[PDB]
Amino acid sequence: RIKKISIEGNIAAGKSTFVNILKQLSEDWEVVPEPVARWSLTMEQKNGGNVLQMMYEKPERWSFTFQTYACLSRIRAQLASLNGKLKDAEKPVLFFERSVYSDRYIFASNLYESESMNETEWTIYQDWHDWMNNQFGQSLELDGIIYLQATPETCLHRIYLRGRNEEQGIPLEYLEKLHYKHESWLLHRTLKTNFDYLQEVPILTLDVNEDFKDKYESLVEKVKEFLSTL
Amino acid sequence: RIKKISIEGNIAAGKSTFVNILKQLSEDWEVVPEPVARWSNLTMEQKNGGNVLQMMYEKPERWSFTFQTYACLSRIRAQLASLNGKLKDAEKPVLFFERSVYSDRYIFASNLYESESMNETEWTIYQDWHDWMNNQFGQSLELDGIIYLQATPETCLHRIYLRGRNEEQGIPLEYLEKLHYKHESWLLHRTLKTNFDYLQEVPILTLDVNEDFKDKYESLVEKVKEFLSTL
Ligand SMILES: CCCc1sc(-c2ccc(OC)c(OCCO)c2)nc1CSc1nc(N)cc(N)n1
Ligand SMILES: CCCc1sc(-c2ccc(OC)c(OCCO)c2)nc1CSc1nc(N)cc(N)n1
Ligand SMILES: O=c1ccn([C@@H]2O[C@H](COP(=O)(O)OP(=O)(O)O)[C@@H](O)[C@H]2O)c(=O)[nH]1
Ligand SMILES: O=c1ccn([C@@H]2O[C@H](COP(=O)(O)OP(=O)(O)O)[C@@H](O)[C@H]2O)c(=O)[nH]1
Repeated sequence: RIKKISIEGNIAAGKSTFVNILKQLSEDWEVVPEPVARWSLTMEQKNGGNVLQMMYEKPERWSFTFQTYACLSRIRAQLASLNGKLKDAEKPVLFFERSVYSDRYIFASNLYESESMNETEWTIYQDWHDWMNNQFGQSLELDGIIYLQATPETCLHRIYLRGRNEEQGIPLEYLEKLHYKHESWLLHRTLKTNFDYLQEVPILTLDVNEDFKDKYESLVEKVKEFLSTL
Repeated sequence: RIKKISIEGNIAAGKSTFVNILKQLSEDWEVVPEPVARWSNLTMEQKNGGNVLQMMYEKPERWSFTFQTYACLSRIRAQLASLNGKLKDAEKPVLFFERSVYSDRYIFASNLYESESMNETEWTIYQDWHDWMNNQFGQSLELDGIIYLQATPETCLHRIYLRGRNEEQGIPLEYLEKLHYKHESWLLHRTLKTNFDYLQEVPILTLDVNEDFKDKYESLVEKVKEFLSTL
C-alpha cells in the first residue's frame, strides 16, 4: 500500500538534496537513503567504509565484493523502511535513493564494461542479483521512477562543493560514462532488464542543472502530478 | 513434515558414495548433491562454478570470498528446490543434504580466513550476508540432525587419488588436516561457537567411515534408521 518511488541520477546530481526536501513536505512521505552514501559504529558502516576505500584504490580487485555488499545493504534498508514506517498513513510514499536496478544496470554493468569485473564475476553477480531480488526482494517493486538529469560538469563542480576527500579524485570521464548509462535506461528505454514489469513503470525526468534548493516548487509540483497518475 | 539431515565430511571422506547408497534403499529417501561437487567434475551455474572453481585453485587469496558466496547461494537454491520439488507423496520423507550452509561458513569460509585467504572485511561481509539470508528463511532449511562421516586426513588423501580428478591431485595433506580439526572441533568435540541458536542442540551421528564400505554398508545404515527414529 505504501508507494515506492526510485530517485535516480548521476553522482552528486542532487538526489540526497531532492529527497531531503521532499520528505519535509508531507507526513505521508518518507525516504530510504543509499547505503553507499552513508559509508562515506555499526559493522555495516565499518564494512562499508573499508570496502569503499578498497574500491577506490583497486576497483578491478574490489568491485564484485563492493557491488554485492551495496545491493544487499540496499535490499535490507528498503525492507527496514517498508515493513516499519507509514502503516498509519493516508497516502504513504517511500522515496528510494537509487534502486537495486541502478546497482546493476548502471554501476555493476559499467564496471563489467570497463573491465574492473571479469565475465565470471559479472555473471556470478547477475545470478546473485536475479535471485536475491526474487527470494527476499519482491515487496521492493517500484511504482515509479523519478530521473534527476544533470550534466557531468554540474556534478564535478557539485562533487567539489561537497568536499568528500575521496570524490575529488573522481574525474569527468567516469561521470560521463555513468551519465551515459542513465539516459539509455530512463529516456529511450533502450534497456532490456530481466524484470519485465519495468517496461511499464512510469518515469518522470527532472532538470536539476539549475540550482534548486531555494526554488524547488516547480520541481515538487511535477512530482505531485506524477504521484496522482500512478 | 520433511526431515532435513545434513551429511558432513572432509574432501573424499565418502559423502557422495554414502548418499548414493542411501538414496537407493528408500523410495522415501532423497538427496541434494552439493553444487561444488557437481562443478568438481552444463547450466549457467555450472559454467560459472567450473570457472570460479579453477580460479580458486589457481589463486585462493583473490577468489575465496567470490567462491564462498557463490557456493553457498548455489547450495541454498538447490536445497530450497528439493523441499519444494522432491519426495511429494512419501509417508516418511527424509532429505539428505550433502553438506550444509553451516559447513560453508564454519568449516570452509572460516578456514580460508584463518589461512588468510579472506581478510577481516571479506569475512565480516560474508558473515553479515550469511545471517541476513539464513535468518530470512525461518526454520525452512534448519536441520533436524546431522551425520558426520569421519575419516582420517590420511584416508581422505588416498580417496582423492582413487577419485582421480586431475585438478584435485595437489591438495596437500596439511590442507585436509586443518579441515579435519574443524570437523572434529565442530561436530565431535563440539567446541565451535556458532551464531545459530538451535544448532547447539542439533543431534549428531558420528560414523567412522575409514574401512571401504562400498560393498559392506549395512551396519552404518542401521545407525541412520536408528538415529532417524529418535527424530
Ligand atoms: C560513490 C562511490 C562509489 C564508487 S567509488 C568508484 C570508483 C573509484 C575509483 C575508480 O577508479 C580508480 C573507479 O573506477 C572504476 C574502474 O572501472 C570507481 N566508483 C564508485 C561507483 S559504483 C556504485 N555502485 C553502487 N551499486 C552504488 C553506488 N553508489 N556506487
Ligand atoms: C575441493 C574443491 C573446493 C576447494 S579448492 C580449495 C583450495 C584450492 C587451492 C588452494 O591453494 C592452492 C587452497 O588454499 C587454501 C590454503 O589455505 C584451497 N579449497 C576448496 C575447499 S573450500 C569449500 N568451500 C565450500 N563452501 C564448499 C566446498 N566443498 N569447499
Ligand atoms: O540544486 C542543487 C543540488 C545540490 N547541490 C549541492 O550539490 C552537492 C551534491 O548534492 P547531493 O549530495 O544531493 O548529491 P547526490 O545525493 O546526488 O550524490 C551537495 O553539496 C549539494 O549541496 C546544489 O548546489 N544545488
Ligand atoms: O568406501 C569407500 C568410499 C569411497 N571410496 C572412493 O573414494 C573416493 C571418495 O569418495 P566420495 O567422492 O564419495 O567422497 P566425498 O568427497 O563425497 O566425501 C571415490 O572415488 C570413492 O569411489 C572407496 O573406494 N571406498
